[PDB]
Amino acid sequence: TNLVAEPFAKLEQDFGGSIGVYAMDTGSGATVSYRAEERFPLCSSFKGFLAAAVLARSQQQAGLLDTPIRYGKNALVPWSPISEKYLTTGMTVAELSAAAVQYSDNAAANLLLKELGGPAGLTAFMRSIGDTTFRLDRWELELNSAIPGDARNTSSPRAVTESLQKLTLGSALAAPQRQQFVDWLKGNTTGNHRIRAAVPADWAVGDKTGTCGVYGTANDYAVVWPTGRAPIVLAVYTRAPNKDDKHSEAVIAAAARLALEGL
Ligand SMILES: *C(=O)N1C[C@H](NOS(=O)(=O)O)CC[C@H]1C(N)=O
Repeated sequence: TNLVAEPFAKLEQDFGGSIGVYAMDTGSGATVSYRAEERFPLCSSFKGFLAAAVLARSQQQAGLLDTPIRYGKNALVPWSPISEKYLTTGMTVAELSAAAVQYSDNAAANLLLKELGGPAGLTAFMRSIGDTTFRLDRWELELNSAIPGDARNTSSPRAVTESLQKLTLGSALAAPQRQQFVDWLKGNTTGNHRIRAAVPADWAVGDKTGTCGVYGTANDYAVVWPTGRAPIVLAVYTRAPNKDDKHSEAVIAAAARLALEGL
């Protein structure tokens, strides 16, 4: 049997769907794993990796992050609260990246995808850092459909955590770019009820959320710095069988608590 898994199984049964969890202590190598290699929809959570892919490009393209993008109304899509405010002035690539990560701005994400050569360009970046699981093939809003058994626009909790560790703590980005990615994640505004609700208040957190909403689908991944300790990387993804099944931020927080307790 798996006694470590039993509280996760009870949580997902009460939720009425499936929860996927992977957590690793980067100091000790201790892990907590529940459905860690199953696929779950990415939803908005792809935007963290998008920002990292833009930072990687910015190492070789002088002034890329400083470049003003002067987009029109045709670039705007629902839930673009930051992009709606700069139609006459524009935003720099850095500002679009911050908006995509910290407000989950959809127009900003589509403008940055265009920079990379679309969803195929982001998937190619993820392959370049050793992630064979990540798949993205749609723009906002089509990537959010989250239909059960559709492997498009999915990854696994384990592959998300492994890629997050490479980009935030490892050598996949040069140090100035690694630091910018960490700072964007630390400044996220959309995750206060998810992994952040599970961590002691004094611990530093960087995270990116995803909320397809349909089929009980939502997620969060984070780098967590416990006071005086090596960082923890973790991912919590959910899905459910019925289209009208509601996501739960409380279930994500609860799964994150069990992960931290299990390390
Ligand atoms: C991301 O999944 N989305 C963007 C936005 N919410 O941001 S969140 O992911 O940080 O919660 C609206 C929901 C969703 C979308 N349909 O694009």
